[PDB]
Amino acid sequence: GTELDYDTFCFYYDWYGSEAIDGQYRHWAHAIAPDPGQNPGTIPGTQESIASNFYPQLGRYSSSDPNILTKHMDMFVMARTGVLALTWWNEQDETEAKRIGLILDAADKKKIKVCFHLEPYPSRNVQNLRENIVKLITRYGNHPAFYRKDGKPLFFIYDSYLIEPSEWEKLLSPGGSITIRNTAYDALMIGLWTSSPTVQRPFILNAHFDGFYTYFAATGFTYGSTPTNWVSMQKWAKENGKIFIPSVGPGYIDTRIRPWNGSVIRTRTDGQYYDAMYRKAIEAGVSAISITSFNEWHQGSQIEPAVPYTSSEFTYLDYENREPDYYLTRTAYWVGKFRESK
Ligand SMILES: OC[C@H]1C[C@H](O)[C@@H](O)[C@@H](O[C@H]2O[C@H](CO)[C@@H](O)[C@H](O)[C@H]2O)[C@@H]1O
Repeated sequence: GTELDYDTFCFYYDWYGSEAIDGQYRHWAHAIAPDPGQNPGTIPGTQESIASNFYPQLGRYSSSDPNILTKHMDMFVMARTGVLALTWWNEQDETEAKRIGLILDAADKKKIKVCFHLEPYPSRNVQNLRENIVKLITRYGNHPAFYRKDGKPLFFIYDSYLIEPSEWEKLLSPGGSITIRNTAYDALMIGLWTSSPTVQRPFILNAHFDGFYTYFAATGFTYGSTPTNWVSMQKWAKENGKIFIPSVGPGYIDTRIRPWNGSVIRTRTDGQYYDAMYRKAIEAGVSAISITSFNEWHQGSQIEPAVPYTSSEFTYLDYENREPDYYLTRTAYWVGKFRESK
């Protein structure tokens, strides 16, 4: 009842900086998004004003601070989440390479695995995706923390709908012009199911994805993130040899950085929102679950410990009446219930 679950994937963000490591509070400082001649301004990432509606127990930390990473891996162990699904932006800079290596090293000390969450980086296309999959497997595939499921790496592909199925086929069909199938670089490729089945069923089949996930922590944001659709999505997945990895989260709020986005707020209700979403994933009969998120602090979906904080600039939300580690321990509860169902 305490072991890590390697079919549980927690979305992790490595984009935070601190003065101690980076010399700058990266991402804690963040531009405010205009509402789709506005000068919306910027959150400055001071102690008092950070780019989240909540406040981290660990403060304005650096994702490159090995001592922070240690603490994060201990949190993953508490939550029983065996796979860290690492955001990857193809930054092509030494700081990215350093951070990835540190995260792998810290993860391995606690038997945590790492897979990549391939983000919509500039000019992303199936050719540079192939080149990047090769790069990541070549660089990190022999690291002991690199995740494999039945011998294959696994990648989540955010906003996979931005690429046509005719392009995906070239990479993901066994006959595709630039296929990874049957190569040293074959992998489980998990696309993002967004909209209705009439659109998503043929997309997923014609793209040759191995599976699909839903990402959004806010129920009802998309068809795919509406949990009453999960039973039918799982039925279709099983019928079509696809792996469904629904995404569950504890809440959503991003109004510090998107003040116009209040309709997407989902209240945590002392854990009852998380409970409801996790229960629906397990009841759907799925073989794997993803958690949005460990630490997307901008979106207020994090399970990472948060503390009460009132500053001169903002009164932050917090977990009270729950303790700061409540979402870690509640995750461990649900991992157990999920394992009971496997
Ligand atoms: O990891 C996938 C996706 C998850 C959320 O929709 C965002 O984290 C998004 O990043 C965008 O929004 C961030 C703020 O919420 C912003 O900091 C990033 O620069 C954006 O790219 C992720 O792509």
